[PDB]
Amino acid sequence: DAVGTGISVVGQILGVVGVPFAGALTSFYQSFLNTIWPSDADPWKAFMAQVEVLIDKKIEEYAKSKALAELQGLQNNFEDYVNALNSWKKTPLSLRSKRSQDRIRELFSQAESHFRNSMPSFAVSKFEVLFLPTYAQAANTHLLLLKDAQVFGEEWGYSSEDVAEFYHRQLKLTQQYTDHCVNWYNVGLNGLRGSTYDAWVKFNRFRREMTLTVLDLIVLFPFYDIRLYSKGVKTELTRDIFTDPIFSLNTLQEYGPTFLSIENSIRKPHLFDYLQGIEFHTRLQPGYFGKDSFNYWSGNYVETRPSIGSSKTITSPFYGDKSTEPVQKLSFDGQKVYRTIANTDVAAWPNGKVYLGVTKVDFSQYDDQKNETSTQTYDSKRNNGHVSAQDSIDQLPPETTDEPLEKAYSHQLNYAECFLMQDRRGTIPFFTWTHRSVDFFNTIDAEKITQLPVVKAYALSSGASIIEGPGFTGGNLLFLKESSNSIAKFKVTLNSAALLQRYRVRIRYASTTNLRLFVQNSNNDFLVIYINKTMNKDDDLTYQTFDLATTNSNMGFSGDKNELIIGAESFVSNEKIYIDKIEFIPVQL
Repeated sequence: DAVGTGISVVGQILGVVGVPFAGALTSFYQSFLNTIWPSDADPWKAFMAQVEVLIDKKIEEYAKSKALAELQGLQNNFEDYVNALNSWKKTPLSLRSKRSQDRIRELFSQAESHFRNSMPSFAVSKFEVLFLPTYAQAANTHLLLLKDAQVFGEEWGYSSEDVAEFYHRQLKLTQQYTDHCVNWYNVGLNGLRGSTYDAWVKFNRFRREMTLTVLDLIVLFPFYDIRLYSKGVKTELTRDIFTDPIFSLNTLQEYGPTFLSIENSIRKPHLFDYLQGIEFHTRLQPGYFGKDSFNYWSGNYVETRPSIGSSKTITSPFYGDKSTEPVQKLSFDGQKVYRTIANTDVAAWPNGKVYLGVTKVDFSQYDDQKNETSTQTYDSKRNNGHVSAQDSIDQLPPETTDEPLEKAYSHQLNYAECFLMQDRRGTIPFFTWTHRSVDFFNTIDAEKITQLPVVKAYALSSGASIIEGPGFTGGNLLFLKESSNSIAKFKVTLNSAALLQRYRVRIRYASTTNLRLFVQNSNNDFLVIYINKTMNKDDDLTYQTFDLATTNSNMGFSGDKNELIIGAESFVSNEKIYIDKIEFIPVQL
């Protein structure tokens, strides 16, 4: 499946990126070949067909076969290279010959060059939204390969000049490939904007599928720069994912909530939080003949708990209709809900009125602590049998199938919200999921470079707001309106090895002015960070607008109650400052 491969690749890359030199010295390439570059090229036909199905368009035959051809040549070159590479890696120094050198280089320049020149084949005119996943996937390989030049270049025989041409190229394409993907995503996304419920479900499916397959991959590209991130990288994807509405309004399609009411009712950008519990509200759906009436869940309240550092729960507004029957409360405090299976029911009226609603949902939860799996259920307590409906794994497959689901899932439940149908047909619920990569503990690694998404803070000041991300950061950003000393507070987790260490702090931001930022910890370290102008006010948030500001003073931590506050100095209104990640580098003096 296109999405399943995508999800699987992003899981492999996330782990490889956490290995020094982007895992360049491990056997990652073997798994990567089986998954993305298999001999039969099945994966490609899947990506090539994935978007046709989403925008309901097609890629002309010429364009489509040319692409598969370029892809055949690329798989070959690339596999050729990987084999020459395993050899090279195994060869004792003493046994490495000029023949080996000349040969491995010749292969590298061939794969890299073929890749460099193929790219346009997946970016054809009038076929950008439809070639998207293919492009992102080939791009990602070109970059995974170019970095190899910085790791092996010198022992392969390349000179300074040669090696630098590659680095320069790498920096230039990381930017280009990133921007291309975000650009065509917005173009396709916006092409699905309509006013209907139907228009929405299509709009939200492209949004999801393209995120799992492209945007989620594009965020990893910067960690291939093994000079800027030479220690391995510990990061996470924080964005929300909306699976499709729990059941399909077959004859009811027309009665679904409008586009705007759906996009204006959904929960806006916020600090990352976790599911605590769901309060189910139930009502009766009468069948015309009474014996065929059923209870279904009409509305709900949801409780979410903030990121580490704050326990206070957040109760959402009431969603949908108040119960007519008893309310059921489920609390998932301390559990990871990795799957939901809903069952539906119907009651057709002679006068043509058909009615639907959810009579049941099973929440398969997993407990990290006790390492136990269990289930929890919402049963309306009245139904004529079970028509089937949504199974989460079909939309959000796991990272591998040869792994127990509770150990291989890719997302966890985060929110549930009911929407009402027009002409009183009932309520259709929506679920929201977050990536399994999210560390609840905000752990700072002792060896690796750690990225702390700014949305992992547990508190924000009045002058700061969480805003929708540009597209290539894997989540949302913090916008700075009013500078204060406690713009945001975080609590982080360090282990013993991590406690004996000191850390240099780097900050990924985008700003229209130079300014000083301050970082404080409860260990009384106070660091001043001068950020510089990276864009003009009238600019858009593209790849080149973000940068890394750092300080030459480091900080250390103590014990188990570590907190971090970010402050800033005053700036005039009208200047835009966006902060994305706080990075910790273990200063090994």
